[PDB]
Amino acid sequence: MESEFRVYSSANNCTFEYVSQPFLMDLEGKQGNFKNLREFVFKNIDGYFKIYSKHTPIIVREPEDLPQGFSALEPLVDLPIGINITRFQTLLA
Amino acid sequence: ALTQPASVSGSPGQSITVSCTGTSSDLGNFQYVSWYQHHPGKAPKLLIYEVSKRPSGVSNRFSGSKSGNTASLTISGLQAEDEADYYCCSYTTTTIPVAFGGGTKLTVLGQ
Amino acid sequence: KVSGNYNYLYRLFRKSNLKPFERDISTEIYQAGNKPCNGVAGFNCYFPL
Amino acid sequence: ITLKESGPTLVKPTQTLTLTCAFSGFSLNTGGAGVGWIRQPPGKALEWLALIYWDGDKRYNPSLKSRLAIIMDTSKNRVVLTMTNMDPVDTATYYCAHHKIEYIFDYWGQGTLVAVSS
Ligand SMILES: *[C@@H]1O[C@H](CO)[C@@H](O)[C@H](O)[C@H]1NC(C)=O
Repeated sequence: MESEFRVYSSANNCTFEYVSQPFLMDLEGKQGNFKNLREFVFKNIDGYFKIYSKHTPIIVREPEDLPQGFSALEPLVDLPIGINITRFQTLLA
Repeated sequence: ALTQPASVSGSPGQSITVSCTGTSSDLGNFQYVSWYQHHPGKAPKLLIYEVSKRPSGVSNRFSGSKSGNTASLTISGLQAEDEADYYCCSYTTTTIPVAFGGGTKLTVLGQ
Repeated sequence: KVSGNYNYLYRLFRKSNLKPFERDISTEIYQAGNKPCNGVAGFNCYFPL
Repeated sequence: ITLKESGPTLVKPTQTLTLTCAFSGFSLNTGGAGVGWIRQPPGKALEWLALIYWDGDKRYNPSLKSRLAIIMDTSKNRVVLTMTNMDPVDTATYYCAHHKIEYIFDYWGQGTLVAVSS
């Protein structure tokens, strides 16, 4: 559930809001038989940040053994902030 | 600084012209100089802003022009109540940032 | 402003040049090369805005 | 547009003047406009006293910094000028006006006159 929602405490004013359909995963999960492959390319050029994303649904194999399959990445986010960015990091479980 | 004649007089109807001048070193490039009129016992009102631009509510007989270092105004078609206290106000960069005339008192010869 | 408008600030120097469209919002005391200087202003140290 | 000026008639030589002026109707969403105070005595020409912008900045005439204070309401009702340690040469009439930078004093109030009781 929403365990430790107080990872951000102070806020001043929020400007841009957007709600979209959730990312495609499997229902619930377990330890072992990992299936989803998330892959992102993070790039910065001319003061513009960009996130390219791709999501492979099903993997059924041995542990490790990263595949030789080929796939492209759609342009997900083009982000014109214009600042020096250093500390982008998600949190795992 | 900024200076103007203390008083002026002439025939009623026409033939009047009032001028101001000042030192070019104190005067900051001579922009935004305005011409006002003061009445005894009444509130002063704006007549001319920035030399030769006409605001709303004034008549076409008032005119103003500036040559070299000297600015001036003319009025044609004088009346019996056209006596005034015409002031020139301007910007002076070295001293106090605004300067307000030298005093005028127009009089008529109709009586 | 009639006696001077001091509400607009500009920057005189940095550590180096800057890439296009970038924003240098960070403000700090700037030293000159090799002199140990921090905290306050003084010789070869003044606020860059 | 109306401008209302209020002040005392006669003041003591050791008293402080508290002039008030109220303005009704302006485009406050602007930059560079404000409220100015000017005075003149009879027998001598005009001279400017003070002007306030809408950002709280106060501009007085030089060498008169200490004996001039301004109460700005931040409610678009009235502006108060409090001047301490008055001089009998300052017995004069006072005009509150609107102040842009092209129009040096756009609209002029009626003003109030004050004299010393000494
Ligand atoms: C700013 O950019 C520099 C590279 O020039 C980088 O080392 C640093 O992590 C960035 N972020 C901050 C907060 O300095």
